[PDB]
Amino acid sequence: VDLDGKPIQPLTICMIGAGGFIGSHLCEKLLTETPHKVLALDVYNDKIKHLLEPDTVEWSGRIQFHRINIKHDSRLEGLVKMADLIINLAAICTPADYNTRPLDTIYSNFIDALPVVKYCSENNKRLIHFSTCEVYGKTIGSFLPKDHPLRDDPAFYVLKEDISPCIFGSIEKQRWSYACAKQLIERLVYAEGAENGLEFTIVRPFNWIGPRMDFIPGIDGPSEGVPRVLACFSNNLLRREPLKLVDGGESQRTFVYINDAIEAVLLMIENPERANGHIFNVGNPNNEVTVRQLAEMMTEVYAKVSGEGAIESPTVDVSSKEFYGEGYDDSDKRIPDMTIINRQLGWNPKTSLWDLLESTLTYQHRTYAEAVKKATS
Amino acid sequence: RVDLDGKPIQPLTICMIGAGGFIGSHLCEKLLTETPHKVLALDVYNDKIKHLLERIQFHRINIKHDSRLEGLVKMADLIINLAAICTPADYNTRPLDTIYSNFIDALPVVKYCSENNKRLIHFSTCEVYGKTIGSFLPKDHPLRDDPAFYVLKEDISPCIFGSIEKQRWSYACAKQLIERLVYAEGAENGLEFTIVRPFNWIGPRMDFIPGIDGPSEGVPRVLACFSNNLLRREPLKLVDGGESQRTFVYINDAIEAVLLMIENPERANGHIFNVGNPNNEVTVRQLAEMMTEVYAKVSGEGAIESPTVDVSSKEFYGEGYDDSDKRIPDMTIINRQLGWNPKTSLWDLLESTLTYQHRTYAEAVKKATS
Ligand SMILES: NC(=O)c1ccc[n+]([C@@H]2O[C@H](COP(=O)([O-])OP(=O)(O)OC[C@H]3O[C@@H](n4cnc5c(N)ncnc54)[C@H](O)[C@@H]3O)[C@@H](O)[C@H]2O)c1
Ligand SMILES: NC(=O)c1ccc[n+]([C@@H]2O[C@H](COP(=O)([O-])OP(=O)(O)OC[C@H]3O[C@@H](n4cnc5c(N)ncnc54)[C@H](O)[C@@H]3O)[C@@H](O)[C@H]2O)c1
Ligand SMILES: O=c1ccn([C@@H]2O[C@H](COP(=O)(O)OP(=O)(O)O)[C@@H](O)[C@H]2O)c(=O)[nH]1
Ligand SMILES: O=c1ccn([C@@H]2O[C@H](COP(=O)(O)OP(=O)(O)O)[C@@H](O)[C@H]2O)c(=O)[nH]1
Repeated sequence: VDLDGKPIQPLTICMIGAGGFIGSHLCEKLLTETPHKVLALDVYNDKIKHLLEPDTVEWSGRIQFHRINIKHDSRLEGLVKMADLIINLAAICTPADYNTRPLDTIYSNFIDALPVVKYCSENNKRLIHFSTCEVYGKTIGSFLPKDHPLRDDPAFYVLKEDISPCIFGSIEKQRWSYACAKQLIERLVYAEGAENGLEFTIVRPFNWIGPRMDFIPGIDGPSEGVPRVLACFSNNLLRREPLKLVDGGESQRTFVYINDAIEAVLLMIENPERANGHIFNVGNPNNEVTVRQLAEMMTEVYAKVSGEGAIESPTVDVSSKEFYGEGYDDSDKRIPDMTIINRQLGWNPKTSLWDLLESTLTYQHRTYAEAVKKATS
Repeated sequence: RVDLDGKPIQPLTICMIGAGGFIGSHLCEKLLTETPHKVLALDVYNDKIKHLLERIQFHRINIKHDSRLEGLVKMADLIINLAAICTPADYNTRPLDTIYSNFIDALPVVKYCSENNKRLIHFSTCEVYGKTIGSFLPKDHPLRDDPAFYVLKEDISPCIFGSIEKQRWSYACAKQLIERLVYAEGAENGLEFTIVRPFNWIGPRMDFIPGIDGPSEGVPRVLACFSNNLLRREPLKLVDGGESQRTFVYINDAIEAVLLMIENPERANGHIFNVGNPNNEVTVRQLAEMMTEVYAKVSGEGAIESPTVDVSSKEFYGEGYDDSDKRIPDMTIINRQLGWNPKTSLWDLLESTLTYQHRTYAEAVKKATS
């Protein structure tokens, strides 16, 4: 039974990018805590392999992998026509290659999604599209003088979905490739909801953290690769290397536990009358830190989880020219406004930053530690 | 005879897309009368260039779906893409068509220019900057007087748009993405390009007068809207009291800019350029007053009892309207690469433009009046 009070309709769900970080955890909750059927579309199924026929016949009947690449595949429209609800996670979303592969980024996050939107509207399906907190980009407050008191007024940093602005860098700041593409797909989805009647929901994750996020380089991902900060610092800790802090890690972020976030998504799935229409910030405003702090906190927790104590200097600064490359820029302080998601679905993140890091770093140590010891010799 | 870098001007075949538009039409007049270049005029409609079909070649083509485009591109040395829905009126009313127009439909053009090693001049907009960071500081806060917060420099000022529900930014966001893509294509592969950001170009064949040149219920850009208001002696509708600001440049001044870009690829390839006239700033109220004054001069007849009136943007534009508040173009970059500056005054350009408007539309609107 749902939030409205009505009983829960069971449904076939087409999940695109379902073998990803978010996808994989989403399948865990749908399978274990709901009646719904999942159609898992992705190019790779590595992260959901524990849930499939090869590994177990415990769920089969309610999940079905389909190796598909949505750039060119006729089978997609049928697969959509198969389900009642489409969830589109499929997207290049590591900042590393917003400024290095800008074309592939734009094509991934805007162009390749268009068909998905076409089919949902044509065949009268419901769509949940995953955008990003990067759509807000920078805070208004960031342009006031250093230590100007207006910075303290939440007016200038809290990111409300119905009224805060989308602020990006100039064009030459190619990192915004990603954000601009996400912005346009949102305007299009919203437009399609307006010009025709598309039932939709848009999700703006603020830095979701957990097991299975991205990859450790030189183990289950390219040696030359560069993931998102969780994975980057995870790698740094496992190899007993200091944590590289980009331009002194003074930007701020708010991390939410992956499990907390998935609860949110589920509520959206099961309450379409309160989610259709809306755009939703999913983040945990209470777990704010600078990147320096994330680093310190992670080394502390790691030392707890690992046994071993910390390094002489456990971090070090590095320029974004050195780290990210040429056209890097950065959001400075993401603080998600909760009013809309809180009013519509009653959601709140239960989990602490420290708690979530303990959890996540234990998974990381359990998984990667022997492997990284064997790849040092 | 000669470019800025001193070299001679080799003649060129120019593929002009959206060539029968406002800007296109004036661009053709200039290329024809003042340069050796050959023009291929692609548009669906040729009304505004029909006077020039007595070195130019119309091709009734719709770039959404048309195979002959790639050959037409492969024909020329330089492509200029003006083709774009660009009246604010239907950013919030036809958002899908806007996005498809300003982003999706342009992609092929970009494909062909990069594949076949042609040079591209893409027309974006000052709307890409959107709102001024100054606009978010408190009413009458002094930091608003610091140019730091309103001058729009192309290499560093930010793109600030409204939230998603403010559907007017459909247009701006699409233009933003096409710019990032063009620039990306210039980076990931070697595309020779230039991007143009017009700040409110004003002149003769801009848009249409409703009930004469176009639909009666239609809604163009402010020049045409007020032109109609004056011609019919109605008051000028001021949207939420017309307190937003703009900077108008004379169409003739602007075309000179474009020409320099055409003939100096050495200085224009790579760059993005503000083309506007920072000296001709006014609020919309002021544009209205100034236009009624000039009109009275040009027409003979004097003004009316109340020559303007306020109207809400709910009433005027519809549901998801929002607005840029203060466009002031920077110009360091254009001024230092092409040496361009707008000669022409606002008053002067309005005198000129309103005389053209009166000459053209006044007997036609007297006929249709009765
Ligand atoms: N994790 C976060 O903190 C975070 C933050 C902001 C936004 N997001 C957004 O959430 C969504 C999911 O991100 P994630 O964390 O699961 O990343 P992820 O990369 O783990 O998930 C994306 C999955 O989509 C798949 N995919 C990409 N292109 C594809 C194609 N053509 N065909 C089939 N599959 C394809 C990938 O193979 C991958 O498994 C993205 O849209 C992202 O923009 C995530
Ligand atoms: N007029 C201004 O002051 C101003 C301000 C900012 C930006 N711009 C930009 O400059 C460019 C031109 O502006 P304009 O005032 O000439 O607009 P316009 O509408 O007068 O000209 C655009 C032309 O492109 C044509 N076109 C549209 N779709 C087409 C298609 N599928 N195939 C062929 N032709 C098509 C139109 O029919 C029209 O003739 C646009 O890209 C606009 O965004 C202009
Ligand atoms: O090894 C790293 C990885 C990331 N960052 C920074 O930490 C923040 C989080 O970046 P991430 O790549 O996780 O994505 P973002 O939040 O920028 O979308 C950003 O300010 C990055 O510049 C860092 O200093 N070192
Ligand atoms: O009849 C009109 C037409 C336009 N405007 C306003 O004048 C400005 C210019 O709008 P336009 O459509 O010319 O182009 P924009 O600068 O909005 O791209 C905007 O503030 C409009 O809201 C107005 O008050 N009355």
